[PDB]
Amino acid sequence: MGPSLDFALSLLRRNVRQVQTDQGHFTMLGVRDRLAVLPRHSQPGKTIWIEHKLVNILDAVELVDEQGVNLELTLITLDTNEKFRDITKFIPENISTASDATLVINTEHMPSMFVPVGDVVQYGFLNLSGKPTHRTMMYNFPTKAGQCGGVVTSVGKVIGIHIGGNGRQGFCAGLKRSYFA
Ligand SMILES: */C(=C/C(=O)OCC)[C@H](C[C@@H]1CCNC1=O)NC(=O)[C@@H](CC(=O)[C@@H](N)C(C)C)Cc1ccc(F)cc1
Repeated sequence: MGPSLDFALSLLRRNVRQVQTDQGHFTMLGVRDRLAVLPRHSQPGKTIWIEHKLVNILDAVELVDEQGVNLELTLITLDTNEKFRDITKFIPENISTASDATLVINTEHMPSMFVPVGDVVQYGFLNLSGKPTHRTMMYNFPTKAGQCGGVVTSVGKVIGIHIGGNGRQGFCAGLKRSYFA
């Protein structure tokens, strides 16, 4: 096995989970300890369904920038025994671009799905069905419903969470390491 494939599969096995909220199916990224991240629009309630079981959410922090503008991420703290393998060191200190990224999706409807979205570029501002949103990046791939939460990855780096699309292009909320400090 090559190393790119080994890293994505390991991500699926240890960190990228199938979840459902009352808003539908999403891909969740577990980052470290009991800390995971979802797209804010998933609106996790007091419990969330993770793979095969209902898991209690102890805390949910919706991330905004300094202008109070939406970043489209929610940090959730889970009531579980598991500590996620810590992948914080694979998350850049600042929102970074990449070449030939792969989007890793894991949902009940789209299990263990690899989507070659190509180069990921700085985009910045995105208007999400009436909600202004900062710190996004963009890939010219026609992503679809059911793919939100998907993890944007390239050469052993975890750089974003899939949040939206327009039929031609897709957009992620950029990851930075300090969110998970
Ligand atoms: C992922 C979430 C989803 O499936 O919604 C139903 C649960 C999608 C992915 C989009 C859909 C089409 N292509 C994609 O990659 N995210 C959304 O649908 C997102 C809104 C958009 O993408 C808009 N372009 C819209 C016109 C389809 C959801 C969203 C709504 C409101 C917000 F404040 C933030 C996000």
